[PDB]
Amino acid sequence: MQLTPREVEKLMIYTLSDVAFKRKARGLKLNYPEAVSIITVTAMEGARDGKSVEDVMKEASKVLTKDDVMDGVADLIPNVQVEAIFTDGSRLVTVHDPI
Amino acid sequence: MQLTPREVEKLMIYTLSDVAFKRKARGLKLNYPEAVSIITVTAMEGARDGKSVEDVMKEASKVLTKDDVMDGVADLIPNVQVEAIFTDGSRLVTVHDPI
Amino acid sequence: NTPLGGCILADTPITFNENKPVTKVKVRNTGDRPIQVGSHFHFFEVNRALEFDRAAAYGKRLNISSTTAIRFEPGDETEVPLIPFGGKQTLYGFNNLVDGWTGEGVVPNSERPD
Amino acid sequence: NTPLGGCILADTPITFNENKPVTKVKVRNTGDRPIQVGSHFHFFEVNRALEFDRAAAYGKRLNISSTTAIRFEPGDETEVPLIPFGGKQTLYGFNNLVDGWTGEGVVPNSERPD
Amino acid sequence: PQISRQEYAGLFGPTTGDKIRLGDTNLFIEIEKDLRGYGEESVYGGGKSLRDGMGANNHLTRDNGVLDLVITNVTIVDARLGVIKADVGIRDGKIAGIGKSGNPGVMDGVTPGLVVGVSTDAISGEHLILTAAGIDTHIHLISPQQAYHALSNGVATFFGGGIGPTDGTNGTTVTPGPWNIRQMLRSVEGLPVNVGILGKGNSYGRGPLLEQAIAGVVGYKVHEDWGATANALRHSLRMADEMDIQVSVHTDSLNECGYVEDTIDAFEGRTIHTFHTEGAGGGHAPDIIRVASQPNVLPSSTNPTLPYGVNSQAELFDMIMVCHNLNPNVPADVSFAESRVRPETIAAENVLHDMGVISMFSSDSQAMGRVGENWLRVMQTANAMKASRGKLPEDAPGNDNFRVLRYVAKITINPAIAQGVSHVIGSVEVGKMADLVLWDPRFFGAKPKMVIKGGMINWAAMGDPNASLPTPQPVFYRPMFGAMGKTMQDTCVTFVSQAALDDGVKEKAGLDRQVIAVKNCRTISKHDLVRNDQTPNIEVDPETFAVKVDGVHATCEPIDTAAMNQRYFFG
Amino acid sequence: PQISRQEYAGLFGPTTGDKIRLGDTNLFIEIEKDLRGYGEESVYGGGKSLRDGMGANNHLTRDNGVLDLVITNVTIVDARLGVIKADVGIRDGKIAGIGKSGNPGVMDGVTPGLVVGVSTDAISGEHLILTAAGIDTHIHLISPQQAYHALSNGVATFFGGGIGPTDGTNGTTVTPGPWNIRQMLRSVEGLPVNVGILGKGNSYGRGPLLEQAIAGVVGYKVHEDWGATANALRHSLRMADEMDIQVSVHTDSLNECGYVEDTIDAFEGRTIHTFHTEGAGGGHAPDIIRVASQPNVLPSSTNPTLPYGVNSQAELFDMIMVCHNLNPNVPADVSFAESRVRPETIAAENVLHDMGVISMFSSDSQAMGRVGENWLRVMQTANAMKASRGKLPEDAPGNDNFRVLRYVAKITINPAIAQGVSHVIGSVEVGKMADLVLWDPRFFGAKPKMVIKGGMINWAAMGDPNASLPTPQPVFYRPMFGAMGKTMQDTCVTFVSQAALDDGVKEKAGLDRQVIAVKNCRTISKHDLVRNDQTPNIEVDPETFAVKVDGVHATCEPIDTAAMNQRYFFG
Ligand code: NI
Ligand code: NI
Ligand code: NI
Repeated sequence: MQLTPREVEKLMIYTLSDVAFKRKARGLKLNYPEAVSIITVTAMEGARDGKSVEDVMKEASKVLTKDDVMDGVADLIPNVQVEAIFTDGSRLVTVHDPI
Repeated sequence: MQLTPREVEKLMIYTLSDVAFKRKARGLKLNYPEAVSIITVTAMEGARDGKSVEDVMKEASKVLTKDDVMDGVADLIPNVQVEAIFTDGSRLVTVHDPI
Repeated sequence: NTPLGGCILADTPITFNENKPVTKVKVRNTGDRPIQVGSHFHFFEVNRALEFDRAAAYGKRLNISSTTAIRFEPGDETEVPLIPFGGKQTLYGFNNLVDGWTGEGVVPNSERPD
Repeated sequence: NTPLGGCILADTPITFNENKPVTKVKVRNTGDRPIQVGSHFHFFEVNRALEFDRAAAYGKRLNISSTTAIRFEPGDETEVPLIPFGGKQTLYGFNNLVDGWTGEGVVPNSERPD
Repeated sequence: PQISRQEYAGLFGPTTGDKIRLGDTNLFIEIEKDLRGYGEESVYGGGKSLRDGMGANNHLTRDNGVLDLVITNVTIVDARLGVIKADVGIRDGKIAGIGKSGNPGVMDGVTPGLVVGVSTDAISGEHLILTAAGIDTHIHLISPQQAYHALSNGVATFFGGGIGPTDGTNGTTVTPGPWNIRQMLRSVEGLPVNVGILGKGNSYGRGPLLEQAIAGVVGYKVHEDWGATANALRHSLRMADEMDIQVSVHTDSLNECGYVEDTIDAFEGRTIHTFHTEGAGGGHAPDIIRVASQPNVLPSSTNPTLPYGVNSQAELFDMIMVCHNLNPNVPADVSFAESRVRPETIAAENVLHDMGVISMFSSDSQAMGRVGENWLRVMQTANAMKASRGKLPEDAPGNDNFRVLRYVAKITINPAIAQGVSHVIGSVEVGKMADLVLWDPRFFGAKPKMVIKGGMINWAAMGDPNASLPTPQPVFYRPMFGAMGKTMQDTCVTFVSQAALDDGVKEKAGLDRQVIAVKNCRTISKHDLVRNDQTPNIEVDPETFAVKVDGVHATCEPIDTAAMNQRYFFG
Repeated sequence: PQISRQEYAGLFGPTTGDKIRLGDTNLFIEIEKDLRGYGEESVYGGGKSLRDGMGANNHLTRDNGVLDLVITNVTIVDARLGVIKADVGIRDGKIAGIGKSGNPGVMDGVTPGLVVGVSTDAISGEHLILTAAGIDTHIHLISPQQAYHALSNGVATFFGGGIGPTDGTNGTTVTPGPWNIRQMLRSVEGLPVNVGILGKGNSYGRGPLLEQAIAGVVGYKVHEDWGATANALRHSLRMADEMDIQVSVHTDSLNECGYVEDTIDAFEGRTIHTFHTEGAGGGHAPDIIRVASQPNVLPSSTNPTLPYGVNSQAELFDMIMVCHNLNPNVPADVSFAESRVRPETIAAENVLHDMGVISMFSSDSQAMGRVGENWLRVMQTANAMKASRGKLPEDAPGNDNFRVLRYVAKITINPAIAQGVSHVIGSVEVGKMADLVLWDPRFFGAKPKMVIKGGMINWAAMGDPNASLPTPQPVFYRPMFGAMGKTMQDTCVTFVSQAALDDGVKEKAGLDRQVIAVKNCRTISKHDLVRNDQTPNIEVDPETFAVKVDGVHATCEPIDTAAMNQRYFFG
């Protein structure tokens, strides 16, 4: 596999995304790390599916609303940054206020 | 649990296998780390199920074909090594060209 | 076109060290166990079990590609081409039978009794 | 044949640095004493007595062979071809008039006082 | 005897005339020469040439020539005279020789400065590629983990500045003042890479710069955030003359003090390193690339722009707001970025790399740049420029050596020349330090097998340590014996000025690392830079930001799918 | 602009394509390459390129590159890749670079290693020839004045042994025992040449040889007068293996212990230096040339036999009686010489030098050899072999470079390789010591203008010191500033073993001279010797002493008039 440190650390973020959508299935208001976890995975999966930077930014904003998270989580997240591997290479994904 | 370092590092390889099987479900051509992840997990699961070294080697070769992976992934994988805990102990699992 | 990490090889065979004498010798394994001798091993300082013209292998290795070795099974007799060592031709070790110097000798195959 | 220690030169003339701009300027010695300027002397930082278009010699030496110098007698007016300096084109010393590099200006012969 | 090249390639690797494909790219590299007499090839293994009295010898290590380590026949990719097949020798952490290995007493044509003995430990050089390690001239010392990601892609040398994640460091590569310099020279003791600290080059006096030179800085840094004034550069250059060091510039993008032509007048034709010559990272907008036309300049480039992609325009409009803390609501902050996001210069940057104008390649790590994608993004651009501009007139009729040799020079020998460390590191030459990288041609430019530093493996690909082999999964990169104990400090170099070395920085600052002084920074020019000596005329339109090189519009269409990325990486 | 080569040659000297006649010989040497961009030629003089802000520069000497001395445009004659026109740089008594000199700030294409500044003092390189100084491996230390005569012909390095005019020293190059070695290493303090002391190699024990190695000997000497037995040789080599030094042999001419084939068996294929491979000086009579066919051997030759003259036969019978105190009345003493005066091997020796078999050239000074006619007798043989054997298949169709480059290698690079001092001296290469010689092509190989040693002129042609110029008569050679005061010791090297250097002979023996340890004497062979790598088959008739090389009789008719002798010398 020859997993570089950038690839190894991108697994602990996916481990949290399965716990975030499992808690979403039971009907729970997501916290700060859980909300950012399911927001960042859509950018990595979007880049894997071959979606453009414009599409993944707008798609990452339409994942969760204010009723889907706890009271005050939207106030402390005015921006969400993450790097994903696109067809052309590694590109930044800035989501200005997804809730 | 008293997880020895050999057991701790065998969890990051399982985290990738769930992403490989999830991307396979959507219909995506697996890359080098994803292909090796789902190849190695069948040896660890095979050793857990109590399957012999002969069975898991041949079963690991019949998981994916050339159409199930990206163009060129078969050329850079002439061999896949991994150690799994069998009923008799830890044994090597060499899969010479699974695609 | 060629696959990832492939080599678009030119249609030409490789030529090994030419202009060096060759000596064909019949080697038979008398012992009940198999023996395998590598490319650069000195055949004069090999096991005593192998029956062959020992005197003709003075400072002479196998005439095969480097690295690779040819296996001899118990009893099996095989013909093997031999090539002399390069440079100064000064060998050391193996079984303390000669440990240095060269035989050579223009016109007579003399010196070094054994 | 050639004498002892002689040089059998080939029938071909030498070509001195091409693809470099040339600037012809009329230089007249106003002073009553002779002046001789060498190949690599910066023509803009020369004696004030010599009357010529001073502004045109921005980081430019004589367009003659290296080492050689051409002599000017009192009063005598001579046309001289000029060539720009090589490398980084940054000159220092002479008369503290510029002590720097002559910028290859973006199309105009501008910048710095005179 | 005679044998086919198919069975020879399967054991001893390629030779003269054989072409090697570099991963999934359209580039093929042909061997220009084989420095070995066929028949006596030296390889290690069970019953092979390297044994007692065959490849080894009874003579002592003191007999100058007995190697500490040998790479058994590898394809070298050097910018000086690369693409050759030869046995490389290591001794005292330096490259002893390049040619043929073995015992000269029993093998013909063995190179004198290359003999295997009792002191040598062989490396499987066959079926692999050897090269000099990469250098990064734009490194913001924001995090020490940054080095592990850099070293995980073949970059064993860093050059820049910083304290840690301070906004000051997040935007500028500076370690300002002797106190900060000493603390950073001492923190670098626990790093597995060579380092070259850059001081703040923003002063009217000669003194504040002298304090940093004697403290141990390889050069100075002039940023737009700290004021890229004509006086800040004049004084940084004046001091760089008398100290023999290199100044790096990030010119005023606001055009406040003057325009680009006024800063070139302030340089006074003195050698200088220009970061992000394109303009995304910084510099006098719009015509920054105009600076790459002069000879004194040493143009480098950040790697988020290279290769020019279809989606590159969107990401950099949000990325520019964090690096230099620009607000998205203030009109002067966002209208200032509208010019800096110009897409015409990014496409020009990519072709200027092919033409041989942009002489080197940097990153600007964690501040509009990626440290672990350097060698990759160099080879990604090489694939795009071959597929669009085609083979060059200088390039050979059947191989892409000229382009690869020109592109590897941008990360190996040219940044080393720029920062005055050519004699130490840069190319796979005799007498230089053993800072080498090994990769399979299948994984070339992205994932190396090993990383040799000073003759010892610092970082490498490793499987389960409890397993019966080093190849079993999970194979993730970990620090090796060359990055453990006192050997990490021995094999790594803390670069400084001669002033600092003469003063005794190693003793005063107490540095157990190797301390080599930088030199030949000032006299060098663009002609001294390998494979990138062009100084072409330039014409830039200021309204639409169009770039014309020698009366020809320099641009190229963007690409959607680049070479080696989702096929090898995971995240 | 354009100008003819006649006026260019009269000022700046020759260039690519120009052929230079070497004195009154039939040899012409053509320039293979010119490492300079035409237009910016650097020369010193009244109103020339080398002035303030033109060739010089305001930067400091510590900016590694500012030369201490520069040779303005000279024709180099090196054996590696000689016959080139280029500016040679000198810094710290070593060669800093070979190419183009001047200021890179105002001149295009200036080599980075070569820059003229405030620290450089120019030399008129034009219309002159540069070369590496000569080495003499057979030097009987009979008189210290010997060095002045040697240095007066371009030989700035000595190798041998002796106390003074003792019969022991008169016949053998030995400084036996630690006491004699220390006294000679200390007497050499007042000598203006490099020295390599050789100990006595005649012992059955290890100990007596170890005592000399640690005292400070560069090698051993095995003479027929001290007993050239198989044990004396086999035990001297055994010590030369563990010490990394070179053994010189003068084999038993009496065939007492055995024949030449029995001494080659005693060598055990271990590298060895053979003096007078022809046989006049000594060695197993008659077939002593037979030893040159093996690869381990390093064949050298005495110079009274070369060139083969008509009257050479007569002088040898009287000369052989004094060197090895042989009586003219005793039948065993005179009948022994009758075989050693064989004229067939002297003519073979001359052709073997042309073929490239006899790899080097020595003298055997004041004991069947002349020290002040070495470079001369090399060029004298070159003229005879061209006039008889004609141009070689390897030699070019229009120049005699190959023969001159092959012949200069015998006195410059090959003796340095043999005695393990290649890295120090031997060729005009970068990083090597500045032991160079300058001569006019008119007086090439006989009378040089200057002799640079360690970057300073040691000996040179000088007129009346009271006169208004250095050229007025009487012009006789005198010691210069490089041979005065403490600078003589600084610029000269006392070569020793590593074992001696490690023990601290410089401190124990108190040597103000430079002390460098010899190395790479054992692993080297015939192929490592430059332009003389041939190992042909040999067949020698023992009755009439006829020599056949590869089934072809090797001989040549003698010459009555040789090149450069009466026309230049007086006595
Ligand atoms: Ni920056
Ligand atoms: Ni003698
Ligand atoms: Ni002698």
